[PDB]
Amino acid sequence: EIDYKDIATLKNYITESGKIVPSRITGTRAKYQRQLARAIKRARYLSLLPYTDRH
Amino acid sequence: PVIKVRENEPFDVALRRFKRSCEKAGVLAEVRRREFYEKPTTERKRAKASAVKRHA
Amino acid sequence: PRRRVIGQRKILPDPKFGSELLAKFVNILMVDGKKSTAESIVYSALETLAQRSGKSELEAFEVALENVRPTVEVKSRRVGGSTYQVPVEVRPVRRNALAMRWIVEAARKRGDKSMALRLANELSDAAENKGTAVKKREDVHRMAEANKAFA
Amino acid sequence: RKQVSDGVAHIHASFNNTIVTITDRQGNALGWATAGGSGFRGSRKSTPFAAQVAAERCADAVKEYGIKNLEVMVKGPGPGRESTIRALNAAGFRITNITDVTPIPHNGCRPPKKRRV
RNA sequence: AGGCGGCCCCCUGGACGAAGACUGACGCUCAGGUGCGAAAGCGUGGGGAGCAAACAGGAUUAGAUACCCUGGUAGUCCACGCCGUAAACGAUGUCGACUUGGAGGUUGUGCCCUUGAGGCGUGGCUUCCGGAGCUAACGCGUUAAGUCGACCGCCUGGGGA
Repeated sequence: EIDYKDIATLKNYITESGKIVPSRITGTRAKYQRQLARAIKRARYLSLLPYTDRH
Repeated sequence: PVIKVRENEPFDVALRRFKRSCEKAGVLAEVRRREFYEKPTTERKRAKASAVKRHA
Repeated sequence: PRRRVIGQRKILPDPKFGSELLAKFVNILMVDGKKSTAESIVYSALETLAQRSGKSELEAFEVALENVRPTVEVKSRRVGGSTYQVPVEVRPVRRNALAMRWIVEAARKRGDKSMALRLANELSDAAENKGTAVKKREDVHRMAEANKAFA
Repeated sequence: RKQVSDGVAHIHASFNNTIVTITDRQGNALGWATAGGSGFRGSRKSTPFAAQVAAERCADAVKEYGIKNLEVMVKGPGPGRESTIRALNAAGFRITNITDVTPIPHNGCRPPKKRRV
């Protein structure tokens, strides 16, 4: 949410397959969910939240 | 995605879990959005038409 | 029956045997209201049937019937456009009449001298289920199972 | 052949058919069968018991390796992906858990237009 | 306003919550005039996953230059212009003043021991019900389709067009 570095709580916003869970089910402020994506897609290249389990 | 095999567990018990696992999105249902070609005006009113349907 | 529920007529018990379940068979065998000759057709067969049964006469009638009893049948759905057949377990009350009804309809299709030879043989065949009726249930046995998931 | 005891049944359950593939851990597919390659044509290809029979035809010719475990691959809606797994149940298999395998496009290709039928 | 949604920096720009100074009418409207301007397409240099006009193939049909199915050119993505039109709608010109109500949301912000997510004000926008009123009705109805002030815009049967 606030930062990409705490993937531990960021993980509750991701399904087991790496697709970011809808914040609607998770709730969270409307603005707060956006911070999740900012920490996830771009920070992907920092390896924060896994793609899925394929490899 | 790994769908692993445990000890002593029948394949029937997970049978419920098998479809529940991907029903959350639906592999082919979202495949339904790459089968053909759609105008974005469709989704926007798709959002519009679906948005109206979403008002109980 | 769409609004009104219905019952089934309580046919009289057999004058000689005193069995109500056996009553439907004679009525099933009864044609054009010929109760005068209908039960004689039923009465004669088992007397010859008993001779070629060994076990008994009245119980021999049941043994063959269990071979053709309709356990399951198909009731159509016909809703959307494809001829749906949703199976259902039939109450044996109507099941036996189907069992008895089918046996009667098969004797007429035989080359013997008379139904006394034709009916006596079929139930004797039906005792080991080798008449026209027993294969008929087997045919019904696949429509409910080939469409099992389509119930 | 070769004894593996740990295989993989990749179930592709199409709208018209339900095809399941047997493979080993590296992904090197060992076996593969289809619901539509199992009798049913046209309408009947995409039926659950059609997917169930596909599992019957897919579930065989893959234990000939002596497979004793096999992780499973869910795939999409349709008649299969439920009956195929059920038939796989008939053999007495084990499965820990089932995980979604959906590629979720994040706004990729332009969507499809409904069949104006 | 069209139109604007994965993430970060520059800049912008607009917008509203609390006091304190500043100047004093320095205001609203605008012919002409001036900028922008949804989508497609085209011109020109690239790019090029999906695809999908046109166009090829297979099906229905009596017939199907279509719907059903395989392809498919353009194009859709980065750079310069043009074209400046569309159900660009809340079918609701612009600015300033007045007016029962009802009920939510969101967004400032004081207050209240938050004595607890609460209670009590002070603004903005917006969501649903509706007094009056008014309407051909339909309904609108404190964001007025009820009551006033200025400017601009516009219509005079149908078709032809």
